[PDB]
Amino acid sequence: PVYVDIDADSAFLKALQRAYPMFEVEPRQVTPNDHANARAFSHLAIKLIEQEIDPDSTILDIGSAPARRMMSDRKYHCVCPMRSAEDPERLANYARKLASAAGKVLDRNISGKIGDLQAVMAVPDTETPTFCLHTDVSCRQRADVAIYQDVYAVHAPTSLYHQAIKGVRLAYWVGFDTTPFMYNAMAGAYPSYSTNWADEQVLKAKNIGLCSTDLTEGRGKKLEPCDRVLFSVGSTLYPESRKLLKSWHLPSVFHLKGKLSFTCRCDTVVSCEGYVVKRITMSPGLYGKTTGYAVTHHADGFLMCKTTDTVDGERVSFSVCTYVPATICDQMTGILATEVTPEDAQKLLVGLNQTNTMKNYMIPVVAQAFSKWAKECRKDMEDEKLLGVREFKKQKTHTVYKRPDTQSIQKVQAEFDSGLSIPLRTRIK
Amino acid sequence: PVYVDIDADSAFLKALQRAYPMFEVEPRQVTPNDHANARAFSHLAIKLIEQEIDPDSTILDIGSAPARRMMSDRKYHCVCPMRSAEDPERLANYARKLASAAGKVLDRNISGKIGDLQAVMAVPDTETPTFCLHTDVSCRQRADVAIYQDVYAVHAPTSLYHQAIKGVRLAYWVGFDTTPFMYNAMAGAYPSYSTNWADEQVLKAKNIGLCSTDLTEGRGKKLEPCDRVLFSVGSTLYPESRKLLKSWHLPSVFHLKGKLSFTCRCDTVVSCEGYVVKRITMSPGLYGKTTGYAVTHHADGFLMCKTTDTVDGERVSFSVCTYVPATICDQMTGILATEVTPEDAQKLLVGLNQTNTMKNYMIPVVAQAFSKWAKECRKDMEDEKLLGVREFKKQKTHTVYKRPDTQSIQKVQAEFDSGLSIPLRTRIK
Amino acid sequence: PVYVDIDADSAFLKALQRAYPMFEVEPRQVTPNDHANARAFSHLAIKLIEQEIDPDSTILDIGSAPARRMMSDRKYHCVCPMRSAEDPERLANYARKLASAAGKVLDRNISGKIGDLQAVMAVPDTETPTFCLHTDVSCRQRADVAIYQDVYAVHAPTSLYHQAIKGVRLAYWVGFDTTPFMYNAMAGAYPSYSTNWADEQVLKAKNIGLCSTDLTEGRGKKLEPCDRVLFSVGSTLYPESRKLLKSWHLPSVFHLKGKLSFTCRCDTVVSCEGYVVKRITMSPGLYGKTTGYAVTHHADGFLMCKTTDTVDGERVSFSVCTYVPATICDQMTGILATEVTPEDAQKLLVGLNQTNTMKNYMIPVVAQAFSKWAKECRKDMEDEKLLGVREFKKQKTHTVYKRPDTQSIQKVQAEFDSGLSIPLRTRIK
Ligand SMILES: Cn1cnc2nc(N)[nH]c(=O)c21
Ligand SMILES: Cn1cnc2nc(N)[nH]c(=O)c21
Ligand SMILES: Cn1cnc2nc(N)[nH]c(=O)c21
Ligand SMILES: [Zn+2]
Ligand SMILES: [Zn+2]
Ligand SMILES: [Zn+2]
Repeated sequence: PVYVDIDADSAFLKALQRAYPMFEVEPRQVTPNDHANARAFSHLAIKLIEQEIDPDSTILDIGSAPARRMMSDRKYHCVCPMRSAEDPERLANYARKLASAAGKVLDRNISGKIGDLQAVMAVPDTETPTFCLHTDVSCRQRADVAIYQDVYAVHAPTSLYHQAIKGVRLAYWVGFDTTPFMYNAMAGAYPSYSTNWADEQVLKAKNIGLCSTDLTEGRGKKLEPCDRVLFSVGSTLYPESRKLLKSWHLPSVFHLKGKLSFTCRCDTVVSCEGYVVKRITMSPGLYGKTTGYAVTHHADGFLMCKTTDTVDGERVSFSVCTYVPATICDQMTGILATEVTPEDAQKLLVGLNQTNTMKNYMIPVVAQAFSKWAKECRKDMEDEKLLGVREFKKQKTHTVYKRPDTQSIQKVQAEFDSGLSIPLRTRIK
Repeated sequence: PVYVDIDADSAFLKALQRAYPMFEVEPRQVTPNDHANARAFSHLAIKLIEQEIDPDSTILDIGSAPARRMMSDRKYHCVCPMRSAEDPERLANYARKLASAAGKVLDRNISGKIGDLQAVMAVPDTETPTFCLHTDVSCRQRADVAIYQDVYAVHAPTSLYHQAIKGVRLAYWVGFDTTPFMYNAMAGAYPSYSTNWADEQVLKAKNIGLCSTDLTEGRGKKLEPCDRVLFSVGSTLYPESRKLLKSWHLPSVFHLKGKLSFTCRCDTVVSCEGYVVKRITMSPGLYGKTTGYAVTHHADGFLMCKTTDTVDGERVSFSVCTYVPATICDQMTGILATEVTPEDAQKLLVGLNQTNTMKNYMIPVVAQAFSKWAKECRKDMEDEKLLGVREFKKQKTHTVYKRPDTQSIQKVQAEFDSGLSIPLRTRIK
Repeated sequence: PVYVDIDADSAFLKALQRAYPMFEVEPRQVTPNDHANARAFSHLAIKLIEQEIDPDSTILDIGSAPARRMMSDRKYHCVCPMRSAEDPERLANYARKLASAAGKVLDRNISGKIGDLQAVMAVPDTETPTFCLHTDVSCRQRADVAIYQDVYAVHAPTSLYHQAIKGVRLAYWVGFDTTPFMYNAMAGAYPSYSTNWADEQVLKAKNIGLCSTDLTEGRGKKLEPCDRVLFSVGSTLYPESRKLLKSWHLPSVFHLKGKLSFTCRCDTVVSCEGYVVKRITMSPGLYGKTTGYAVTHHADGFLMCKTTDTVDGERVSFSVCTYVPATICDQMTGILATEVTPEDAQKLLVGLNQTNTMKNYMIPVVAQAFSKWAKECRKDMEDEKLLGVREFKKQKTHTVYKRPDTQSIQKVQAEFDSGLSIPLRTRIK
């Protein structure tokens, strides 16, 4: 029996049910209609992690949202480095929320939280059990299992290492699937969590879901993905790094070799329409040979196609990715058996949609990806070379369609070897 | 449970429900049928702001309409600079309304309001809690959260700065969406709040929704948008400034650096068919790096196309924008998959309309924008360049269609560094 | 609850309901079937004005029809200059009506009216509260709010100024919409109040609704509108002046600068099928900058097309205007999307009519206006110039169609700086 914050008529409830077999999920929607999907996925991941941990084990909360942790009765040590502009806001409401609970209930250890916050305010560098002002690298509190949450800005090996040296044997990471960044897409969408993202070099493109072009009258030759990308989660902007996103795409077995050596395993437990819940087990010593392979089981179709656009009025081509639902791929099997036009594929996609199962601003590019993939497949079956010999004249590859129940294999690296302001601190009190 | 002033058969009630999930909105219409949409949106925004503020916190009302504030029991400090010709009219009824309530009820602090008004009349420069005669820049009363309302004539950074120096940590801004002015449109419409607007250089055009041409017999070369634009809200005229409209389109994080330094965040909370409710948090100090990006989540389609018209009998071309409803875009997905004529697109739009969901005087231009966008998309997919290289021969870009659930991203600036007349004063008493 | 003098099967009852949302209007017809529309509109305007004024405020009645004012219990000061041939007739019945009420009821201040009339008869230049014999310019009685009624022969700025100097702060003006004269139409119709009008230069035309040609056997080169125009309201004739009709089309804000300076705002409150109820607020001093713009919100379609006729047997071309109903424009949206012949447009208009919604003698010209507008729109969409540049070869403009919910903007001027005969006087007694 699990309760979600989505109306029962939404397809994402079915998606969550599929992605969380161990839980019976039923709708409960009151307030939200935009960020309900991400909130529900995060809540279900938190519940699954809680059910699969020792109730008497101290757990870090690197993905610190202390306002959220008000009902969790487990030993939570939130870590709020105070790095962004928003962190104080959260802090503020958290304090207010504590005050709101300071005289209502006595079951969630309100006095402990308030005292810990007061101690932190008196001295920022306190190591109180349920709060701190240090980065996960610089944190000092010792726990057993550490859980991350929407952390796409920290090198995964380094944070995991500095958590292991603090006795962290298990870690979880709820976030966005990192497949689009291992495939090096310029732009992409997660059109069920209301998120788009684009490389800063395509922000002035016309058709992608995160751009703003100019109505011009018309008139460096190397466009490649750069480290800086932008994530529009609904109306919120997040500047993220490609290299620190292609860092939580950890191989199945990887070694952290330094002063303390460890062998660790990452296994993606939950996967839903773009979100993933990775689990990394950390243990000292070397426990085998690292294959250096990261495996992504595509529970639903993953398309990545090279679309042509116009950036700053200049015609260019770049790659955009999306996560098609599994049912769409299943029902498009037969059509994709034939060479299908982008227009006809778009019409069939609209018909299959119907409410909708896939957002319509993606259909125009999903259809083009399907058509390019079908044409490439036919051109493949229309020419056959000699078996056993790699006969090189490298040719075009303008689509990557990972249908449901397929797997992606990437060779990755497997061997790795105090800001709070005085006025703000005064105000928070 | 929320009550609106619109008949239950109007689509705008559904639009409001979509734009205000946190409230259960039900129709209640007696008097209005023209300005019901804007009034309902403003009332819902006011209710949402009230529910999300400290009940014991003094709040400014820069968008001063003191006649309205007769039921708000919160600490309201209306600011009436007395700058426009209509300001006295409001004042008059305000006073009358106070007199109307001077001997009816004793729950809304009528005596306080009357005494404050008398003190203001005795001396204009009084700093009474619930009234003043100073501009927001020149106001002296100190509060916690400041609310704006239909303020499209004051530089947002300067007003926010002068409110922060007065201890304003939070501010709200209910108004018209500023996307059409970030895209630099010559003319545009908000065809659900009965508003049109045009640049003074196109006021003598033929087909736009705010113009008046002449039946002539026929017979500088640079037309670009200028600062002065005109808003026809129903039958009321408002001369606004482009630069002071492209000033409340604030980035997500912006710094106000002066004698007191602040870092602030603007996040659009509510968005309905053209109206927006922005929220800016003001705080001293610098709390990160400003990315200099403003993000607009297009909950409903936004079209901006270059139409050809005749101004003063001379053929010209200029850009006009509109906000198509989401359902129209959804149902036009498939058709836009194909090259569709403006005539056939217009016929399909009329059929989709049916009462109506979109006003028909816009359909003739919505269809042309749709057709131009479809043709540009096809011409894009009909030519493909080399990936990875910016091969510049800048070409035509004659449409900007931001479908529902897409995002616009504009690089904006993120680092910023006594009139009352004696006869009127005598009469008001 | 409001009661009108029109049968419930008439479309004008629906038009009135639309134009008067604040009132619940129900039919009550006994006597009239021709002038019911104008009488109902005037009565509703009078009721709305009464409900929105101080009950204890003296009000002028420049549009003096004292016979009508027998039930109005408010302080009415009718002004009858005695300028036309009809004024005595009215006077006569007025006196008779007073006598008819002289011994029936004692609630409407009949004795006061009779005494005032007797005092006026004894001395014409009396300033009695409820009667006078002076023009609004020459009137001496002092009031607060002045109401006009069907006054299309007096310069609006001068009358308003001479009323302000007499302490007139508010004024109303119920009359015919002045849009056809700001667009400078030669002839026009109000085919819901049974009114036509023509310029004296087209009174001998064939097809317009106010003309009389001659069955001739056949055989100055500048036809432009002149000041003198003729209004046929049903069977009654009214010689009006263009310049004094293009004088109550007041801008939104205008300044009356003389011995006493004032800033004033005119806002059209009610608008129905051609009639309007303008409201002008007059106040001393200067309260802003006058933009010099008059805004007309076209709640229903306004057509003005150049038709070719024969005047005195000579072929000429001149412009005629009309007010199409909103529903006709709505249902013609799709057809106007296509190039439509005047004949086929006429057939569709007849089918849409059906009783009728628009009088059929106008359909022949409404259809031609629609067809010319559609052809001009297509020729516009069939040629596109360079954006941003006014490329002048002034070309044809043979139609002006202001669809419902559009706005007309005209640059107007915003800065302005004893006949009774002895025999008649003896007879009236
Ligand atoms: C904290 N957070 C929640 N959703 C997020 N999405 C991205 N791309 N980066 C973030 O830091 C983030
Ligand atoms: C005060 N107000 C209400 N709607 C408004 N619309 C514009 N454009 N400018 C304004 O000042 C305004
Ligand atoms: C007094 N009156 C009633 N309907 C009227 N119509 C016109 N054109 N001129 C008038 O003076 C008039
Ligand atoms: Zn710690
Ligand atoms: Zn103040
Ligand atoms: Zn008088």
